[PDB]
Amino acid sequence: ACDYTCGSNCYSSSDVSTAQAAGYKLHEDGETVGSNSYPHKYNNYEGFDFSVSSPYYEWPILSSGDVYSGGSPGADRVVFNENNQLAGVITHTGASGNNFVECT
Ligand SMILES: Nc1nc2c(ncn2[C@@H]2O[C@H](CO)[C@@H](OP(=O)(O)O)[C@H]2O)c(=O)[nH]1
Ligand SMILES: [Ca+2]
Repeated sequence: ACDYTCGSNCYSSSDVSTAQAAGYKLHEDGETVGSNSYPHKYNNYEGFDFSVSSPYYEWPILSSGDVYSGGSPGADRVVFNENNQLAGVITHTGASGNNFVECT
């Protein structure tokens, strides 16, 4: 079973932790990867009711199992905060335009 289901993509908790660790490391060092500069601030315009405090940062999680290193980020993201606490896993899949919906 999937711990997180983003459209057709299936992720386990270990998939999420691995992605999160990479994005947080880059955040701590003040560095970014990709043309869209990840990780970067996630404003939560959608208004998700996260259990942890802001600010939030988004980082791509890939269905390939690889850690993001540039190029197309796909539709899925892991959102973490300043304390490296997982806020949630979100996706563009099943959402209008560039909006997000939570992965179930
Ligand atoms: N939909 C949405 N996009 C956000 C939010 N905060 C920041 N963004 C950025 O706006 C764009 C929406 O897809 C993305 O930028 P990017 O294209 O540079 O990756 C995304 O990172 C937010 O709360 N909601
Ligand atoms: Ca996996």
